[PDB]
Amino acid sequence: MKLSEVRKQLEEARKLSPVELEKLVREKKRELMELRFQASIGQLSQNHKIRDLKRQIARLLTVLNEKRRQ
RNA sequence: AGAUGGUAAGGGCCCACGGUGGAUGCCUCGGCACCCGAGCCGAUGAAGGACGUGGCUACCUGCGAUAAGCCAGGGGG
Ligand SMILES: [Mg+2]
Ligand SMILES: [Mg+2]
Ligand SMILES: [Mg+2]
Ligand SMILES: [Mg+2]
Ligand SMILES: [Mg+2]
Ligand SMILES: [Mg+2]
Ligand SMILES: [Mg+2]
Ligand SMILES: [Mg+2]
Ligand SMILES: [Mg+2]
Ligand SMILES: [Mg+2]
Ligand SMILES: [Mg+2]
Ligand SMILES: [Mg+2]
Ligand SMILES: [Mg+2]
Ligand SMILES: [Mg+2]
Ligand SMILES: [Mg+2]
Repeated sequence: MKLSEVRKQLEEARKLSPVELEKLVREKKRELMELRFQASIGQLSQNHKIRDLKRQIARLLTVLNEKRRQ
């Protein structure tokens, strides 16, 4: 992902509630599966998207853990 | 009547050139010694492991379902 898009992702994430972060992670893990399915049938030439979503999910869960940690 | 040479199936010695083999010399990522520095880790689960982890990934390295990585500060360019 572009550095600017990563910065923005964290800014918006840090404004979300724990509940919204959970819902969002759930949806991104759903999209990851969809990406897996495509990569499995050789229909995902943009394979960089898989790593990207995975790190997004990690960033999201990192912030979720941030919110809950205090 | 007599006398003495050319035979090389193959062999021997020498010479040339190869093959095999990996000595020798050069080399060094590694090692050895001494000296100095530094010196504990663990139930907040250690030491050490198993299994995982990559779009394609056998192994090694890293990492742990957030899985060759997540956040932030510092360095750097
Ligand atoms: Mg990043
Ligand atoms: Mg004769
Ligand atoms: Mg002869
Ligand atoms: Mg002959
Ligand atoms: Mg002889
Ligand atoms: Mg020879
Ligand atoms: Mg020889
Ligand atoms: Mg050789
Ligand atoms: Mg020498
Ligand atoms: Mg020590
Ligand atoms: Mg261990
Ligand atoms: Mg491994
Ligand atoms: Mg960082
Ligand atoms: Mg940094
Ligand atoms: Mg920096």
